[PDB]
Amino acid sequence: PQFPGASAEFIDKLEFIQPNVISGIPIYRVMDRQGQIINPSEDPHLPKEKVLKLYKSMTLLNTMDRILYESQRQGRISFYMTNYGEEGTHVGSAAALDNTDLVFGQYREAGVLMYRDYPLELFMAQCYGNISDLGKGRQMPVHYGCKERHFVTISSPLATQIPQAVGAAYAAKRANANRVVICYFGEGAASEGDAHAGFNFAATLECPIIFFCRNNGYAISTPTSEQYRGDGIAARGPGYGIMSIRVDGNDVFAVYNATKEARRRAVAENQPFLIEAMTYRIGHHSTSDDSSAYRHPISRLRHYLLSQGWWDEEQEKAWRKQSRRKVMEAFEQAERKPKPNPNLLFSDVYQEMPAQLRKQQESLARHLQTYGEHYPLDHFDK
Amino acid sequence: PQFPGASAEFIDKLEFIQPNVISGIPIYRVMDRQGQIINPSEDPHLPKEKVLKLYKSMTLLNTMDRILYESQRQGRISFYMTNYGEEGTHVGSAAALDNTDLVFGQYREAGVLMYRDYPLELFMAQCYGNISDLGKGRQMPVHYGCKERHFVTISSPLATQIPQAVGAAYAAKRANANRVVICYFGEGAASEGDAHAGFNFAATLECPIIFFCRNNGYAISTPTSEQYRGDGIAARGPGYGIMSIRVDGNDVFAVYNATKEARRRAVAENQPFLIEAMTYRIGHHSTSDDSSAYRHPISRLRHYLLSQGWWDEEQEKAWRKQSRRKVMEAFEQAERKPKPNPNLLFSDVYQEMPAQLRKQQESLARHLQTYGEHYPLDHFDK
Amino acid sequence: QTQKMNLFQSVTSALDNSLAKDPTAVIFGEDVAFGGVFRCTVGLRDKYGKDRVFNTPLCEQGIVGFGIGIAVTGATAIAEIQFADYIFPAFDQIVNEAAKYRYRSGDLFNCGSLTIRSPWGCVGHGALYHSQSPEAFFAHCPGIKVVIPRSPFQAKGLLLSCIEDKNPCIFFEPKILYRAAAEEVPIEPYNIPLSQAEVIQEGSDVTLVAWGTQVHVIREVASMAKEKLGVSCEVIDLRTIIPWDVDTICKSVIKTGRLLISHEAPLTGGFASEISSTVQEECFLNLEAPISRVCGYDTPFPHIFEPFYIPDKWKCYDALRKMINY
Amino acid sequence: QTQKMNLFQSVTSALDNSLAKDPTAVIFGEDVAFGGVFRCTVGLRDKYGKDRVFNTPLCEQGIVGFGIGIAVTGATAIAEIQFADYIFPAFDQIVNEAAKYRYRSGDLFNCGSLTIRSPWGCVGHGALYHSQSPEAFFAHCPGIKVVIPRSPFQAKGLLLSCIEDKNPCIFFEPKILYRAAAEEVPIEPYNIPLSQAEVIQEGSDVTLVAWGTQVHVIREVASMAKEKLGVSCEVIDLRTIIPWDVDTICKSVIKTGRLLISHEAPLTGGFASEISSTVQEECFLNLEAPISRVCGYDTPFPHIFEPFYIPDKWKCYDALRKMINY
Ligand SMILES: Cc1ncc(C[n+]2csc(CCOP(=O)(O)OP(=O)(O)O)c2C)c(N)n1
Ligand SMILES: Cc1ncc(C[n+]2csc(CCOP(=O)(O)OP(=O)(O)O)c2C)c(N)n1
Ligand SMILES: [K+]
Ligand SMILES: [K+]
Ligand SMILES: [K+]
Ligand SMILES: [K+]
Ligand SMILES: [Mg+2]
Ligand SMILES: [Mg+2]
Repeated sequence: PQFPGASAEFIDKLEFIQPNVISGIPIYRVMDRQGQIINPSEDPHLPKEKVLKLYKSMTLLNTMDRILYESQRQGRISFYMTNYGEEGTHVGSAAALDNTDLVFGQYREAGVLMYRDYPLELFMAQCYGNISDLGKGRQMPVHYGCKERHFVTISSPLATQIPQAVGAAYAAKRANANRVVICYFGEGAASEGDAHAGFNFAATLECPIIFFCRNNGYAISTPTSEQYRGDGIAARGPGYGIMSIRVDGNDVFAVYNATKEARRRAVAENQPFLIEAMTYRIGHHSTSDDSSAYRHPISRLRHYLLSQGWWDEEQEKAWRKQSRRKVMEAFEQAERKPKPNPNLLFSDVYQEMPAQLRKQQESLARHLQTYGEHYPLDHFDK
Repeated sequence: PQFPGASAEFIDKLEFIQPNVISGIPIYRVMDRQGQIINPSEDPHLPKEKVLKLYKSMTLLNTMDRILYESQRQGRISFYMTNYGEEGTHVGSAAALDNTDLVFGQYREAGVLMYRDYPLELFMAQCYGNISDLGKGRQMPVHYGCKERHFVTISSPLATQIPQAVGAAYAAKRANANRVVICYFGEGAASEGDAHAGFNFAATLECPIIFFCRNNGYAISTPTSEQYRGDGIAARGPGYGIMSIRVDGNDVFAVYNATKEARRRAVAENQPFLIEAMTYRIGHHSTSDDSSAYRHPISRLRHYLLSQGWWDEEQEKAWRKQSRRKVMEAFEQAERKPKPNPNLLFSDVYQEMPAQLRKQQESLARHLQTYGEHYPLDHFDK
Repeated sequence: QTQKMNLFQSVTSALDNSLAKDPTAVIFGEDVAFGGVFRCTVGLRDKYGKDRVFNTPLCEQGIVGFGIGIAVTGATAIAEIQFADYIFPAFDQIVNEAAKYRYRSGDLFNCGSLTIRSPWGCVGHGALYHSQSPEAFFAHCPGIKVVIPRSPFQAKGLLLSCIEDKNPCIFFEPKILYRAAAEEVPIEPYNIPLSQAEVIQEGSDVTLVAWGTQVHVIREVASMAKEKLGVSCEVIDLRTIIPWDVDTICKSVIKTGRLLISHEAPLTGGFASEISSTVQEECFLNLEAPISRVCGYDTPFPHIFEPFYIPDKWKCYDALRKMINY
Repeated sequence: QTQKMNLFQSVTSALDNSLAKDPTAVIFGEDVAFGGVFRCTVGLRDKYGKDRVFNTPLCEQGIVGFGIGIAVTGATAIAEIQFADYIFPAFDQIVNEAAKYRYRSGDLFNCGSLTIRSPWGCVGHGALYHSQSPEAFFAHCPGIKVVIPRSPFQAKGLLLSCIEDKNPCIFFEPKILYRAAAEEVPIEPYNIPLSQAEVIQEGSDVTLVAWGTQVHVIREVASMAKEKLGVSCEVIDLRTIIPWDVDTICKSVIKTGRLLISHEAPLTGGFASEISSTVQEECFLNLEAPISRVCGYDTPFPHIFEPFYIPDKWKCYDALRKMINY
């Protein structure tokens, strides 16, 4: 052969390669729909404590999702997106992570934060845009971020974080950080040009990164049958030279195992890893979407909790109450706080405020001195 | 399973899929480095006439490439890009095409036009930016185009034509045109976000399109080892659900066969096809590049021409002379023509000239009336 | 024959008239098949077919390249970008390709039958990525036309004009007006000249220029102005951004002697700049007061600070006061 | 200690000083490893390593997203876009991400240690895609800084300032000056304030503003001006486009009373608009003549018509004549 671009024997025969889409890449699963471990050789370590944290946070997220969605249906908050049916996805992966590892997301992985013990107060603060929000109420709800729990602030433009994450991973590599980077995205976002960029760069520059795709069958109204025709996302990884795997997104153990392995090898070989978690978006794409116009994780892990005598109905009954009380307690507290001081819309554009930008600042000031009665000054801070 | 995004049995075992890059996709070849047909069952129809056209145009292009490159090294033309080593690539595919089929290219497939009998006069006219150039000397040399030979005008931004081509193919499908569309691009361009877009859309919308990739081992200074880590481009096609094949780019028959088959099935099934032609960029990336700072088709088909007694040294000797004379004859003619009238830089921005745009037109007029002595008015038309 | 319509309904109307008249016309984008996120293409896929109204993958750069591809064929391509904030992934395809298709081919090929629609301007709380006004970015680009409507009637006429214009056109639809006040809109096709500003209220003391939702705002600032300072304002709707009605403007200003332009988009680099600098050159003698620009702040679009960000009627009015009090 | 340098050499210099000082600094882009297409990163990969200077795949949107990724880490990312004409595939990454990184995170994360270099302006015959001046496009975008140098000395100071500024900066390098006249340039690091215009020749009759290669042109139009019409022109180099030195300008104009701005970039939407409209508002009383704009035509950049396209010294001069003859 000798051709610089690829290595392969010749072939006397003209044969086009056909996509194997019928029996595509197998979906990896550890426990069945009844919390039963299929193949013991796959049962993870996982002490009762850790397994209960996975449960309590999937359910704490679910309890929170309800209170916030309703909150939206009452004009209390302007927007909201649920995680229904994708809780295993967040908690499994997160648990397989080292707390110092960097996370880059889309907007449907609030569970990652719940697991990393993000304060209910702050979850509510961001959605309300009140003073406690470190974001200073500048973005829409659900666009969380925490420099402390290493969760890169989420942005709306889909797939943009992918290439960014890879860059971040490269930086890591150079520092010999023993740290890996995880980048979440939906199957829809994978169609974006940045995904192509992200995967190639990651492989070409040899970066310690895990690509976590949430193939939940939908992208708002668009069915996967319209986003691609190959064997989903898992089947693209290899084309880029990326070790790839598919997992049962409703199996927290299968997600955990895959993630744990991907992290080990990624940080060890400085080799990109792709995990496609098959799942289903149970709730509406967002508060602004009536999913009925176009078209379980917790249950399973619960059984596994019974089969081991690690949980009972009384214990469960109490958890509903506590989590409820706790969520609702952060809820009220976030509700009655005033939004930041209006001067904050001009800061942080740059590190230092440009003189001209400051002139616009002072301008709003003079302006409010005269017409402030027509503004909601009472709702904001100062 | 039941997951909406993919169909596949589950799996008790945790196994990451590893890219098969060692024995990647086989490179299809019909004749050896000595014009000998390996597997007779692959020998194409191809009458002496057609096979000689393939030869004369690969060589006519080669003869032209030399005269223009030298022409650049003399300041006669501002820029130039050769095709050395990729002539089989242009002629094979083109011959397998129906003349009415639409072509979208990068800039290194002048052979496609040579085969479609594009006038030497016009090749020279564009590079010189003289009056006969239908482009009106608006783009750099080598950016050819012909609405008559159905060759979409080439543009510099890499990979942009890919998605455009697919759109064009969709239009076709709707018209029941029995027409297919071919879109050429280098292995480097395939890294562009638009490539990802182009391939997915093509499959997702079921379009009659052939993606022809010229994997020539380089992208200026960048070696393929830095553009990707998968099994080249051929291995990405399947991930998108695209029938894929790899071919010996220096084998005109292997290119012809692959192309002919891709066209049949593409127009028949409205199914995208990808052909990666392995080859090697013999010349510098462009006139502006000293390839020695970082790093055959004709020969082969010649032998095949001897082994069949279809060509001899006397006949060859004469062809060198004729083609030489003919090329050089178009050359001189293009040289002594004046460039278009300066008023042409304002036209065609829109279909109709905007009034304000016309005011700028008249402005240059008043301006030249007064300072035209400082301009090359004598070199331009009118 | 005429029916009362919502901005979003007049759009479906214009889009219906188009597929109905042009056998070639095709509508595509993200989530357009089932009617769209704002209900602009509702029913259309059923009335015309799966190959005339359909979903594309989630990739804006492909969406536009794809549209340019069809257009080159001579076929009408009506691409949709769900949010104007998400048109940047396709910026290269628009500026380097589309705006330069005809020119670079010496009129051998073009994508003049290409039209891109996209929800524009702010809404309740779009924050940073559902509120932008990209208009100015495309203004520095020869080859494309940029149109922004101010009501259901203007929408259908302008859109249809865009769809049939022989030049790539970007049609920005103020999403805040999609369900605002309705109005009688002709059931059948009809056009409104592109590149023609519309004076909807002549005045004699000041010329007010805006577009999109802002028009309704400068319209209010007018009511206030005279009623609170006895000043007759001439309200003008620019409509077309790139090939802009320079004349209608300069004429008005010549009669007025004062100019105040406003737009949600940020001040710096915003389109009001090109207008000011131009009118300054043209009506240099007629200008009695420095040209005024009431635009959004030089910052990204705030979620909770929107009320304080926008050039509301009060910001304009006060700006008008100081100008006049010149 | 100082050595005479080419624009491209001063760039290697600044880039060398940076990798030398900052253990974190990294340079990447298309064909940057072997020295670059214009020789700007020559030798650097050998002197510092394969993981500090390297080639990326051919994808500009990835190049910038990648750069933003490193920057977020606090590490210095110096991305290269071979041609300014090819920065649009990354426009979304620059406007929606980078320019909005700090702001949207309430200062929790930023890509302030990100710098993008890119060959700018025209050359012999770049035609449409090796000649563009994208500057104005990015000007309508809060969050990024845009710097353009006029000589080897200015290049190294400004670049180094950009590389160390705590805000994403786009550094446009006039490729036509890469091998032009040399000049003594300090061997070691040194900075030049960003957002500071430089008056390189005071005058009293007219203020001339330009940047990049144009500066040398308005500089010539000066020589001519006085020598042929007895008019003292104050030549100003803007240097920084987005956060622009509004004051240095308005001051000069106040002393002068007349303003002429010029730039290769197209007239419509070009940056001269923001300057004119601003100075008009500020120095409204001092203005004796309408502000003048000598820019490229509202068309794509021609291959063979370049000589007739550009705002050469003669176009400026004549423009100056009419202004003064006011
Ligand atoms: C660049 C860009 N284009 C369009 C949108 C609008 N949009 C928001 S969410 C969405 C689809 C969701 O897709 P998927 O990746 O499947 O994620 P999910 O919400 O289903 O988990 C779209 C098209 C966007 N945010 N960014
Ligand atoms: C969008 C864009 N970025 C950068 C360039 C500059 N550029 C021109 S040719 C080239 C590499 C050539 O790549 P390949 O696809 O392998 O084609 P070849 O010339 O080797 O056949 C690059 C990076 C460009 N034309 N367009
Ligand atoms: K994002
Ligand atoms: K192209
Ligand atoms: K059109
Ligand atoms: K910086
Ligand atoms: Mg999804
Ligand atoms: Mg190549």
